Amino acid sequence: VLLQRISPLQIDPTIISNTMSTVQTLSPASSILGKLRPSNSDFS
Amino acid sequence: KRIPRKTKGKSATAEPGTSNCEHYKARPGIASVQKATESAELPMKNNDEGTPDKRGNTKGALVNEHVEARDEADDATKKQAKDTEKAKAQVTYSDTGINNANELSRSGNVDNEGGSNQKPMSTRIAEATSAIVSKHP
Repeated sequence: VLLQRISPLQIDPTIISNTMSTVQTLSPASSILGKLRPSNSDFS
Repeated sequence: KRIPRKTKGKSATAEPGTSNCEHYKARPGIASVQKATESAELPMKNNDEGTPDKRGNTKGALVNEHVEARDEADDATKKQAKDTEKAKAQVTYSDTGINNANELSRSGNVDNEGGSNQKPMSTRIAEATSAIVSKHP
């Protein structure tokens, strides 16, 4: 938690979210989207 | 002066150059990093299992070493679920692929001598000295 408050680096999933894709024909980008789960934001 | 304990005893005008105007705010956030540092200050607790009291009995729960070690892993996982609150812990101390069957914690089950501690040491000493007591006619 102390390094969370110090560190300049912040983490968002939006880089993946706008980089990958936009969207039973299993697309690899959609598969890794559901695998990475960018709706989660937890970095303990 | 007098200082109390914490434990238990034995028995012209104003020259310019300042003005409280305060235009700058803390860029990382001084209260946030302040509370983080205050949380980080805390010294760790000790375990006390396997250590005697004044009388001689080892204080602690009467439980096997390995099952207490796995109990403490599960409870630290529970406090991990408390912090950064979820339904489940992200980082976990139980459910590891590493086999850790040969782990021993500290308990009150094993005394300092190397025997067991289902019967307390003070009771053993009083019984041993009560085995030989002689009386009057």
